[PDB]
Amino acid sequence: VMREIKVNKLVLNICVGESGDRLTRAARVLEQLTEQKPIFGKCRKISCFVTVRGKKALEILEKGLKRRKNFSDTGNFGFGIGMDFYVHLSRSGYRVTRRTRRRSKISKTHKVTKEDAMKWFQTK
Amino acid sequence: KSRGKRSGTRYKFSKKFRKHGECTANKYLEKLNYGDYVDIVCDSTQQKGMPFNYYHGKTGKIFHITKRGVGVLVNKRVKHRIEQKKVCVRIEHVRKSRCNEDFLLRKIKNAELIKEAKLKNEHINIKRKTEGPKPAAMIKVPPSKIITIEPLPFY
Amino acid sequence: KVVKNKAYFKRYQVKYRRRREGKTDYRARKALILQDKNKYNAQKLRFVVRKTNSQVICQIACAHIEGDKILAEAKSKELIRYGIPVGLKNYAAAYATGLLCARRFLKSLNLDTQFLGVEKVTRKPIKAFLDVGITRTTTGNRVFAALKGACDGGLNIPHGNNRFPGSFNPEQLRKNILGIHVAEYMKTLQEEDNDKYKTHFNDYLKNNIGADDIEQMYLNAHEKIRQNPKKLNAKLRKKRVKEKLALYVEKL
Amino acid sequence: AKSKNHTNHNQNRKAHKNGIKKPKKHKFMSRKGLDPNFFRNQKYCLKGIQKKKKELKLKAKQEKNN
RNA sequence: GACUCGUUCAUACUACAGUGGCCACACCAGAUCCCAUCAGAACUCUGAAGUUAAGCACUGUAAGGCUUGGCUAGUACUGAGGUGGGAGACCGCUCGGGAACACCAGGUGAUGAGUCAU
RNA sequence: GCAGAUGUCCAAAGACAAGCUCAAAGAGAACAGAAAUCUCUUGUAGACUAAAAGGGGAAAAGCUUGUUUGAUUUCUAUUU
RNA sequence: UAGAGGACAGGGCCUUGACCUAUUCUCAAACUCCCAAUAGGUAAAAAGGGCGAAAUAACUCAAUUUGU
Repeated sequence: VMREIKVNKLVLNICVGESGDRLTRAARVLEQLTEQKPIFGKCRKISCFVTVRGKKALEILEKGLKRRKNFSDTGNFGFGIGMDFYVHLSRSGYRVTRRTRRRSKISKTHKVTKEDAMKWFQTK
Repeated sequence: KSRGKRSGTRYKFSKKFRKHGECTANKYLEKLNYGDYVDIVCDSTQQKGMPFNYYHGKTGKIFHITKRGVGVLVNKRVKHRIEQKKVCVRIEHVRKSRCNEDFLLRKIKNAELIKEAKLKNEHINIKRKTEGPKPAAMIKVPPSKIITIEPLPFY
Repeated sequence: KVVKNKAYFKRYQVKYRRRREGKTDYRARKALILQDKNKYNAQKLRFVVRKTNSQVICQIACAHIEGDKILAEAKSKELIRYGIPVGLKNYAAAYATGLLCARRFLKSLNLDTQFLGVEKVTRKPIKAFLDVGITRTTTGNRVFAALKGACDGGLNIPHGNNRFPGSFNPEQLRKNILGIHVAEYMKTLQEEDNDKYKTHFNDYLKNNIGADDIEQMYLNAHEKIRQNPKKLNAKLRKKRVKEKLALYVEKL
Repeated sequence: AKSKNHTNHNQNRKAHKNGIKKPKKHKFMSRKGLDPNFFRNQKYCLKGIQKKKKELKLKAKQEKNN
């Protein structure tokens, strides 16, 4: 089939909570980790985070591999090291909930759920 | 003390339950010609071209047609006399009136009816029949279903 | 709490069917179909361009109360008989489909000889307005390829020049209309790695086309398209729930 | 001192004493502020009609009165 | 058997299931080019290796909702009359009009123009 | 009479277009906690829309962005 | 206003609550899914309507003959 659970998205998060200097350094570390520019948080500017996909995401997750509760009921997970990994994984066909023209919802048969997410984590 | 434009229109100018949202695209295809009748039903979703409170639910004749608006002559009662008022609205707030639809259908139906009757040279009465007293009827009912009725006691 | 409450369902108002399906905008639609009420019997033709991920389609529509009437219609799959056997989703295919719709419409109206359109690719004509169709209108979108095709076919479709590939680049427009970008992708893929090239343009090879023949197969396609345009009722429901209840008595 | 602020008493019967007069509803209405570029073209239409009629009338009158 | 543009705007929605794909819709492969971002996710472009898992279509549920009919009920309320009753609150009679919530039952769509495939 | 509001405010909070969807909840992630940021799910508006209150609004009338000055000159038919 | 059933907080498996689900007693001039009676509006043909031809126009339309 095509029911395989792939890493849809991996998001690195750095919540510094203050102004620049340290925020710019936190941007630099995310830059060297992944060659794409980061994005800053709220300006109520307090955090930097970036999104990666595909082979780079898989390699970064492999580097971060170094628990069976950090899994969400919707079938995602994350951890920390200082910085935060969060991987949202899904089956193929997730496009139908994100595309503009015929946007719709996948059935819970197609949704990943925590059991399948755990099994995928142990298999990878 | 307070007499603004939309004063008193809390309920009249509110969309009905589960009937909110802009008008259907089909409303813009409604054909309007000069001199035909029209109802003024304010559509609160469209704020421009909105008629005054009084004219909601009034029928008038078209006297002017613009690119997106209609001018309609409406009778308004002002103390001791009626007078025509030229109300200018947008097309969303106006709707073709069925006030004379039976008249138009009657005109066509009677046209063909009296055409065929005059062909067969019969003098026919064409006016509406204002039905009144019904004739006698010799009607039989099976006695197995004639129910006797008595007033009921109190409980 | 539950948000999907019975009260929530009671108070819910559904969108229009086509909005729920994500087909029509319903704001662009009425801005497109609304005509001045001074103008009586003014049709306001709409040139609908819709691109599936298999082929593009173009049609001429006139809005009517009972439902739109389609006066002309062309699909990219018709280019098989006009000599284009592959790439029915290209900028070039969209151009050709628009050309087909325009020429066929004019032929149905008996107006080809009075509206020849342009020759090759650099009384008032029929006026139609382009219908977007949800797609984002970036510079280089194929809807404007189809619009250019219909303008070259002879229809008057009002448009700016800002959305052709390049914000104006007539040469780039021409090369995309003849699919020179597809040919150039073929060249680069062949030069760098033949395996990716032959796994990407597999059906192109199976058609024995040339990266140097994409152009010509589009030009002669243009000339030869110009030259010739189940149900269950309460009884069964009751009986079936009776038997399901009787079964659930023993099994569970 | 204090007085009656307002009343509509007797107003309806005053209104009906001389009846509720209706608008006259004349056959023609002024086109002054109505649809320019349509009523101007109607002016041109009518001028053409009048000239075409009047030249026939002049021809017939001249040929019947020598 | 499908698609595009529509109409009606829940009998059309929602949840959970089951079934299905000649072309067809799609998911899907990719990022040189137009274009696009933190991110080819989206959008845009170029494809045709895979797949009905999903979207999509059809069906099911003593399903919710919606809709129709019944019943609530000539009940509530109400127009006109009364030198009617009653201390009053209120309540009849005469000539008329007539609900709602709830509950019960059936149903869960229909359709205009054009086109593809066989 | 009752509950209130007005003598303002705005080069954007005006104009147009595009993209996006809000409040809130739940689950999950180093520091990080009832609250910081990030991810998913549900989400008919329970947000926002300068201000009183009432209407209207979801591929918007809300949010973000881009370009702007139609907050321009003149004149009608008119509504309150 | 009352209880009934149930996976977070607290104390000693228990209890207190919170919260959730289905119920329950009672209400609104500035509440409304629904919704009367009465009151209100428009129409019910001749200076008009229907159906055709022929003219006119600088309007409208792709249309010197589309439409009005």
